Amino acid sequence: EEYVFESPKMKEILEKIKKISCAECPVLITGESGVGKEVVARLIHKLSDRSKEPFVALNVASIPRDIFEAELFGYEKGAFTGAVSSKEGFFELADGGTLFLDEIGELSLEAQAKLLRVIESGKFYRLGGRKEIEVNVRILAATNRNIKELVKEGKFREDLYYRLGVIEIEIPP
Amino acid sequence: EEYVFESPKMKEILEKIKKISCAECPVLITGESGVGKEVVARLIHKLSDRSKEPFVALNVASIPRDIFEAELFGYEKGAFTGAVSSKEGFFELADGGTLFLDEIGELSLEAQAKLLRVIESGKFYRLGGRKEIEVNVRILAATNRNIKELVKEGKFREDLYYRLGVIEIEIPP
Amino acid sequence: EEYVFESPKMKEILEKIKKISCAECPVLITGESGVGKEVVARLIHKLSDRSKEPFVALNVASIPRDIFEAELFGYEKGAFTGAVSSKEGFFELADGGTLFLDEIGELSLEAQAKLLRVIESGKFYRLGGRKEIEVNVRILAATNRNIKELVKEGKFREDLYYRLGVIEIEIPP
Amino acid sequence: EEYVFESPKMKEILEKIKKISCAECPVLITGESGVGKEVVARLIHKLSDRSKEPFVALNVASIPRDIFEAELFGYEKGAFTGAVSSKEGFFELADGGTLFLDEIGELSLEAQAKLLRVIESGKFYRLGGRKEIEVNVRILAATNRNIKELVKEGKFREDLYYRLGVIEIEIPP
Amino acid sequence: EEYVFESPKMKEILEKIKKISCAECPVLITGESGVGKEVVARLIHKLSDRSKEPFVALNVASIPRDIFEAELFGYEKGAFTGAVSSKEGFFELADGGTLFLDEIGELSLEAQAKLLRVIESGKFYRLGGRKEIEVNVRILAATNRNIKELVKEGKFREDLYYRLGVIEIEIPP
Amino acid sequence: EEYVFESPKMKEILEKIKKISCAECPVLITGESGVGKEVVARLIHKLSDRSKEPFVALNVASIPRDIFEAELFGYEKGAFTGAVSSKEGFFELADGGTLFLDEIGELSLEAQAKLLRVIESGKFYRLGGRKEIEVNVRILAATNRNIKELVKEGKFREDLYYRLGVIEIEIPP
Amino acid sequence: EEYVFESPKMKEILEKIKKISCAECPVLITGESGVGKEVVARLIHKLSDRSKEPFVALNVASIPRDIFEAELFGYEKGAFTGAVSSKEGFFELADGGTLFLDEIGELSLEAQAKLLRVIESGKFYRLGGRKEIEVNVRILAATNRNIKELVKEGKFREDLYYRLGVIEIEIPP
Amino acid sequence: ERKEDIIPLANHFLKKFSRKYAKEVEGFTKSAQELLLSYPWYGNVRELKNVIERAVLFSEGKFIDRGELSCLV
Amino acid sequence: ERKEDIIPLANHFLKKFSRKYAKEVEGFTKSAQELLLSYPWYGNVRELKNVIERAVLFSEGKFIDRGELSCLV
Amino acid sequence: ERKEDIIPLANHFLKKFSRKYAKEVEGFTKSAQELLLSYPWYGNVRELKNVIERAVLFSEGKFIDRGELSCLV
Amino acid sequence: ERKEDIIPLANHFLKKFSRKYAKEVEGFTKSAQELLLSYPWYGNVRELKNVIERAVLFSEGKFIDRGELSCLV
Amino acid sequence: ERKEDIIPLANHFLKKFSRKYAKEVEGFTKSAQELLLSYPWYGNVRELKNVIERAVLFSEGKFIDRGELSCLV
Amino acid sequence: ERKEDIIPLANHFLKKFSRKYAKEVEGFTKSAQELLLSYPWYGNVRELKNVIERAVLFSEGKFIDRGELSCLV
Amino acid sequence: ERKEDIIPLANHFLKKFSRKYAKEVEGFTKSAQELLLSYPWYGNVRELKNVIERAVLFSEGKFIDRGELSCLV
Ligand SMILES: Nc1ncnc2c1ncn2[C@@H]1O[C@H](COP(=O)(O)OP(=O)(O)O)[C@@H](O)[C@H]1O
Ligand SMILES: Nc1ncnc2c1ncn2[C@@H]1O[C@H](COP(=O)(O)OP(=O)(O)O)[C@@H](O)[C@H]1O
Ligand SMILES: Nc1ncnc2c1ncn2[C@@H]1O[C@H](COP(=O)(O)OP(=O)(O)O)[C@@H](O)[C@H]1O
Ligand SMILES: Nc1ncnc2c1ncn2[C@@H]1O[C@H](COP(=O)(O)OP(=O)(O)O)[C@@H](O)[C@H]1O
Ligand SMILES: Nc1ncnc2c1ncn2[C@@H]1O[C@H](COP(=O)(O)OP(=O)(O)O)[C@@H](O)[C@H]1O
Ligand SMILES: Nc1ncnc2c1ncn2[C@@H]1O[C@H](COP(=O)(O)OP(=O)(O)O)[C@@H](O)[C@H]1O
Ligand SMILES: Nc1ncnc2c1ncn2[C@@H]1O[C@H](COP(=O)(O)OP(=O)(O)O)[C@@H](O)[C@H]1O
Ligand SMILES: Nc1ncnc2c1ncn2[C@@H]1O[C@H](COP(=O)(O)OP(=O)(O)O)[C@@H](O)[C@H]1O
Ligand SMILES: Nc1ncnc2c1ncn2[C@@H]1O[C@H](COP(=O)(O)OP(=O)(O)O)[C@@H](O)[C@H]1O
Ligand SMILES: Nc1ncnc2c1ncn2[C@@H]1O[C@H](COP(=O)(O)OP(=O)(O)O)[C@@H](O)[C@H]1O
Ligand SMILES: Nc1ncnc2c1ncn2[C@@H]1O[C@H](COP(=O)(O)OP(=O)(O)O)[C@@H](O)[C@H]1O
Ligand SMILES: Nc1ncnc2c1ncn2[C@@H]1O[C@H](COP(=O)(O)OP(=O)(O)O)[C@@H](O)[C@H]1O
Repeated sequence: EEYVFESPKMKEILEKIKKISCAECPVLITGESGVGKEVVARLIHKLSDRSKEPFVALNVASIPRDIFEAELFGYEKGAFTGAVSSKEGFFELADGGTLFLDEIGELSLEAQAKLLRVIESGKFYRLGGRKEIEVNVRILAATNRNIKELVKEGKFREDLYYRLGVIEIEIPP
Repeated sequence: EEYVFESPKMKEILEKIKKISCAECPVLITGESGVGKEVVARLIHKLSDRSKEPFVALNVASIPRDIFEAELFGYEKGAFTGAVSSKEGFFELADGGTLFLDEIGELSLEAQAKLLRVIESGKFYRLGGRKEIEVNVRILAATNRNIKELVKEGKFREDLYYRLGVIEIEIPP
Repeated sequence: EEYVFESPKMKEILEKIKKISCAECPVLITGESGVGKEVVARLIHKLSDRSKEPFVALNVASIPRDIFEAELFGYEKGAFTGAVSSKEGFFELADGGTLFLDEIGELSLEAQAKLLRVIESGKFYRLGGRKEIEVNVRILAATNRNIKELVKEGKFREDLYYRLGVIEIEIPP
Repeated sequence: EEYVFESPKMKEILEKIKKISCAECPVLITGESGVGKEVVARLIHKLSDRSKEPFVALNVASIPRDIFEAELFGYEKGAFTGAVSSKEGFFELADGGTLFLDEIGELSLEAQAKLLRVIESGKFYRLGGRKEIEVNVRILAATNRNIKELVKEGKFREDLYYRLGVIEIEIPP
Repeated sequence: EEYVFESPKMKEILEKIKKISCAECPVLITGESGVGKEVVARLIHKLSDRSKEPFVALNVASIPRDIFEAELFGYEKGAFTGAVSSKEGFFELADGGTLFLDEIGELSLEAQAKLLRVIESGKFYRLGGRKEIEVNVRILAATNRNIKELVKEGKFREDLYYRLGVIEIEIPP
Repeated sequence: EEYVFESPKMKEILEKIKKISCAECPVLITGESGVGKEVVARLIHKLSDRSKEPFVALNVASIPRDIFEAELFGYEKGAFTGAVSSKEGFFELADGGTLFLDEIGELSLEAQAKLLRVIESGKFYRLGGRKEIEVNVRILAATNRNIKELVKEGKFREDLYYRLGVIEIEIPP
Repeated sequence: EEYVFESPKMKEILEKIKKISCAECPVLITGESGVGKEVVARLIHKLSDRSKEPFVALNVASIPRDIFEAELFGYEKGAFTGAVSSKEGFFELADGGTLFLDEIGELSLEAQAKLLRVIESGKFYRLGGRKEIEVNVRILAATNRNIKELVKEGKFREDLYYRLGVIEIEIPP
Repeated sequence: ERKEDIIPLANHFLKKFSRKYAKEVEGFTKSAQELLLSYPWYGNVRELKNVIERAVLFSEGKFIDRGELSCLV
Repeated sequence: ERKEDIIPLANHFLKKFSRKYAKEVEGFTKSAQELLLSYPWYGNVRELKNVIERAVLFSEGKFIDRGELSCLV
Repeated sequence: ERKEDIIPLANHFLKKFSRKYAKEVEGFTKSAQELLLSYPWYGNVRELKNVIERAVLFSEGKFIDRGELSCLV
Repeated sequence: ERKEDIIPLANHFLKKFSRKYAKEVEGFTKSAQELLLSYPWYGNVRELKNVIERAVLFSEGKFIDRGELSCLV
Repeated sequence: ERKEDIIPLANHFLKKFSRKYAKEVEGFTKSAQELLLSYPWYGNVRELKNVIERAVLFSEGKFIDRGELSCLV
Repeated sequence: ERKEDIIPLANHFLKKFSRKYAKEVEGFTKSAQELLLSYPWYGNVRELKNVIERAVLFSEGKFIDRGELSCLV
Repeated sequence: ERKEDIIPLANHFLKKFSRKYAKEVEGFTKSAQELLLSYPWYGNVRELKNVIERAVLFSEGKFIDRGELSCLV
């Protein structure tokens, strides 16, 4: 059988997804919990040119704020007591495919920045030093909070907003 | 001498155990405190094909909710201040044998999920990163609360229910 | 000079102590406050084969019920915010000698169990994980409450009773 | 100018102080409120060999009975929710000098004991564990109640009495 | 326009205020309710060298006697069930400026003392322990009761009187 | 159908309400019991710009004078034996909407003040400490007593009168 | 279009920048957060003789105090467990160009010194040993704290102050 | 005791509010100005501030006279 | 809402497991087939997958009817 | 504050993307051009860059008007 | 409910311990054997294990009767 | 009971403060010196310390007499 | 109940302390020795240990009698 | 404590830098020379070295007076 989309506003949103097909600009999805955000990311990617490519979805809340900037990107050896190898990255694992960051508002100012730098340059370095890796990952942010607000609270970098705010989809409860 | 089963409903439940013998699908046991749940798990396993194999019973209540997701599975070094070695696991200790999780309802949403993933894939990773270990453990959940209810309370993942709900035994007080 | 025993029932109890000499099975002492319980433990040990060995007496009431299961046994690092070293144990300090647990009834169900396990196996682990230490300590419980009663109240594990109830001395007021 | 002592019984008590000079045995001072107890402690210490050394006077009533056994001695980290560092001690601050415990009768049985242990051994441990500090503090207890009485009321440890009762001065109203 | 002072005794008191300008010694203001005490404090401070500095006026009656010694000064963590952070202080908030304690007679003997210690040393500690903060606050006490009297009633520390009694202004009804 | 207003003086008062529409200055309503005060508040708010916003009506008599200053505003933890969480507030619940204080005369001098401070500053603190919350609530006081009188009785703060006396409506019996 | 400077004090500061053009003496910029410090550094360098040369801006807060003295300068092999190559340096990367150290006050005493040595000699060594590299980097420190103060707190080396205090620009909020 | 203030102040206020609530109210009429000067103003400047915010809102045309004022003063 | 699926699916499953646990179970009886079609199947295909692995194991003869099923459905 | 830039810039962008995603989009309609000029453009040039890449992709025919734009602006 | 076990078991135990603590204890007397059979043995085999280690230690001669036993049972 | 101390002490103090608050106050007049000697000084040295810091501040000319003192003593 | 111990013990102590505090105290006088024997010594050996350290310090000459002792005993 | 050094030193420096940055700066004016002598020079010779490199760069004409200096000193 199939999936489920039939209400006007969604009859719509599906198409918006379909059009966005041939694209790679990041996408910002927003709706209350349960509305289908992460279901749209997944669909956007099933429809993007890189459907067959991996889908690296990671809940930004499912990781202590102090280790996100260690697992998203990666880690350069001996910089934090105990390192079995410079740590790879979800960015690197998502290289060539999609990287669906769920619950964006929960990004530390430090990573909010560090992401921005990788959304524009596409290059990143694991900790102190310089970039030595090439990643081609389409950003897909989804959050249930109101981004704009957070911007006047200073909890959310504005320039990072507009950067992910290329394509913006809003799922109605 | 022997053990004790003689009432019809139990004269029964014993057999259900006996039949289930040749199986490995998880089993969900439910009855009021003291009814003999943990006595059935133990018997199911004495009867399964892996009787001679270990029995790793662990009370999910006998461990602070914040350290269960550190001892059930295992732990990847330096992710929490102080790590003498990436921590092994009851899952790993129960590898090849049974893993009787008592009082399931007391599983954090985070682990309820993390278990599901290991009931289907059978692979797991200690903290952030990826799976690098192979575990063959038969899940045996027992709880005294009513699972279904908990599902409408959102305290218990449904899909994890049906997954453990392959074989379901209910011990009458 | 000397100590004091002259009444028949005590003229007795002294001997019972003397006989028990060559033993190591735990001992359960019971009498109203002040009757001489802790004076008998001390004498039992002065008479046991391990008199020259240490005497680790610890009032189970002289420690908040939530930290007893942290000091009796020991503690595995980083399991409770702040750990300068995996914590040693009165069990470990009493290794090779006597461990006089005063006021037993005041043992949490969790430790009542944890003790039992160490009275039979003699091995113990500090928190979650496994045993890695060897302790040879003779248990000497003394309580002023009536154990049996507590058993029907469910406040006292029965199997732990009979285990300490190997040798039982009752000091009359 | 000077201080004030001229009545026979005090013309006396001053000397008793002077003689006691070359000593360190604890001293027990007793007189109605206002009689000059704390004035004598202070003088005893101005006269002891350690006059130039500190004077750590602490009213045992000026601290809730549940935090005295936390401030007199000291505190071993994480044993009570919230610990910025294992807590030092008035005993440790009074190390090398005098420790004038005012209003002794107001000592909890638990500390009355804990003091005794430090009056004899001179070693103490902050909470559960063992002694790791060396303190040389001369005890100076002053109370306005009648100690002896309190002993038949069981509110005051006798052996702790005789221990502080080495030198005993009684200030007449 | 302006404020109001025209009667001889007040035509006066204003000047006394003006002279006191270049000072910082505490000041004791006394007059029946409504006479203008708190209006003078405020004026004294508008005239002191620290006019631009804060004015921390606090009614000593507007706080339950058991929490004054917790809010005036401050509070060292975990000393009273529930502490979100060691509590700051009106003394600390008034640091660098004036601290107008209204209705002094309503000070507990415990704080009457604790204030004295801070009027002389200028250093204070939040609860048990030691001073770790530097406060430069000019004391301004105002009360409608007759201090002296209270001194023979023992409800008011004398030495604390003379300490605040450096400069004394009395507002006639 | 509709509501009821047809007498001249009320044919009027309705309009006064209508005009006041575009406002937020507090309003003081006064009339004998039953005259329709609380019916006007409700109408004023149905007409204000914030009609869709909440209406937090609270009878100042329907709460013991000693707990009003605990429920109107809120409560900072551990300041009164037993606190499950720093207590929210009707002010906070009424944030963004109307706060209809019925029977104003029944306000303690302490709260009469505490309200004034929030009518001007709009900021408030739960107990001792400082303001950390932002509330935008339109005050709507209604009382059946004659305010002015109460002012010469000293039972009612005058400055709080004029503050609520911005807009004043008087319902004739 | 252009950038933004129009207020007198800034109409000024721009020029000061312009004059400083032909220079290389370090520069100390100070203003509250957001005032435009890092915007001036950038402009100073766009105007210095080495505009076309690199701009190595590094937030001294964006790196754990224990790894700054490892990344600013560089690192000599095998001196800290795990070294893939003696580590280069931001000093070396900034060689020939500007090195804008943001938030100077956040420099460890150890590096505060180590910088001074490189501001005068211009030579540096990676860890223990001697200098073997030639760096020509213009220092540009910016901090939002008051340097002088920090000097009486001992948190900031004075001689390092005057060294960077060659040219000093202060951005008004 | 500053009747020379009532009419100027009042006029200040009438301006503040007329602008605060977007009301085409230009000012008080003679008849009104009189009243304002006769009222005792116990609240003084404060009471006049209120009396006029209130009169600005109650205002219907471009001016204020005995009408809205009497409602209060 | 695909009662036309229950009986075919079920039959798929009964085959999988009958072969997985080496059980001489050929299929469901009418009486049983009815039940399977009436059950609401909240879990849907999943729940039926389980309900039948379970029924295959519990199976004693060659067929399955109200017997083993009622135990669950 | 450069409304004389919105329409030229926009037109730049619409060209970039129309070529980047191979879309037969020639340009904005009057109705659309108006909107673009009225929007406040807080993001400014940046926001317009996005608003139009987005509008180029969402584009269906040869032109863009109130339609796709309103979706955003 | 296995009085046919008490006397054999007991005898097992009395042997274990008599050898464990080097005690010249050969066995129970009639008088004793009776008691052991009458006791309800709530602890069952366990309690008898203890009751006798204890009786072996308390033993003075070569046998055990009402004497040492009554102390417990 | 040391009236031979009041005048010297006082004079100490008057010096301390006269220098502490930069006041051209040289000393007490006879009339004043008398008073100081008659006062009972319950506070003793302390009270005199205060009485004079206070008198130094209240001082207007170069000397202090019954004037400022009576205010207190 | 060991009056035959008081005088020897006491004498032990008087020696310990006389040497511990460098006091020229040789021993107790008859008058004193009596008292020591009559006292009930509730504290027993302990109390005598203290009573005499205390008496050694309080000692002025070479001996101890009713004098220093009565102070306590 | 060497005011006899400030003006000579300063003059040294003003020369160094005037030549180092190719600035037509000849020297300080009276008004300026005064200031330099009044400043406390905590940094001493060092601080003056900086204060003047800085003043040489900030210099616009041929001389330096209260102008550039006040900026610092
Ligand atoms: N439009 C839809 N059609 C069918 N199923 C949906 C739809 N939207 C959501 N779901 C279902 O609801 C669940 C909630 O999904 P999800 O989108 O991940 O939540 P959230 O929006 O908070 O990220 C999913 O398991 C999915 O199967
Ligand atoms: N059917 C039974 N026959 C004999 N003993 C039983 C039976 N059921 C329970 N028990 C006993 O009762 C106790 C309670 O066991 P348990 O099953 O672990 O509790 P729960 O069901 O709450 O997990 C066990 O120690 C066991 O020996
Ligand atoms: N049989 C005895 N002979 C001499 N002293 C005894 C005797 N029994 C008790 N005591 C004394 O009584 C006190 C109470 O001792 P203890 O046995 O520790 O109390 P409890 O029985 O409650 O543990 C001890 O200090 C001890 O010296
Ligand atoms: N013998 C004395 N000579 C001079 N002053 C004394 C004398 N005794 C007491 N005081 C004074 O009396 C006050 C009461 O002192 P204190 O001894 O501390 O009380 P308490 O005896 O209850 O501890 C002190 O401030 C002290 O100055
Ligand atoms: N001398 C004065 N001139 C003008 N107003 C005064 C004067 N004295 C008091 N007031 C007024 O009287 C009120 C009572 O003030 P306050 O001094 O605070 O009372 P109290 O003296 O009891 O502390 C104040 O609000 C103030 O405006
Ligand atoms: N003008 C009115 N038109 C219709 N109903 C009214 C009117 N005034 C009052 N009521 C009714 O009378 C009751 C009394 O209302 P209320 O205004 O709350 O009393 P009070 O004025 O004492 O606060 C209400 O339940 C309301 O329905
Ligand atoms: N004078 C200015 N003219 C135009 N933009 C400025 C000016 N000052 C600051 N900004 C802007 O403000 C932001 C804050 O910049 P920054 O100087 O880096 O902060 P800080 O002074 O704390 O280092 C920059 O992104 C910059 O574009
Ligand atoms: N002279 C004035 N001119 C214009 N407005 C005034 C004047 N005086 C007071 N106000 C207004 O009246 C109100 C009364 O203010 P306030 O100064 O606090 O009075 P008070 O004399 O009681 O301190 C203020 O909110 C202010 O805006
Ligand atoms: N149409 C079907 N035919 C046969 N088996 C199916 C069918 N649909 C699902 N299943 C079985 O049921 C289970 C449900 O699988 P799944 O596709 O993950 O469900 P969902 O719709 O929730 O994604 C699978 O393990 C699969 O083997
Ligand atoms: N039938 C028996 N014969 C000899 N000794 C036994 C027998 N049954 C139990 N014991 C002894 O009694 C104790 C009771 O053991 P256990 O088997 O654990 O009891 P339970 O039935 O509760 O599991 C054991 O330590 C064992 O040595
Ligand atoms: N003899 C003195 N000569 C000069 N100043 C003194 C003299 N005695 C006291 N003072 C001053 O008076 C105050 C009283 O001090 P203090 O010695 O503490 O008194 P007390 O006798 O109560 O201990 C001190 O601050 C000190 O500066
Ligand atoms: N028989 C003795 N001879 C000499 N000194 C003794 C004797 N008995 C006790 N003492 C002294 O008296 C004190 C009492 O000691 P202790 O043996 O602990 O008494 P207790 O009988 O209560 O255990 C000891 O410090 C010791 O030095």
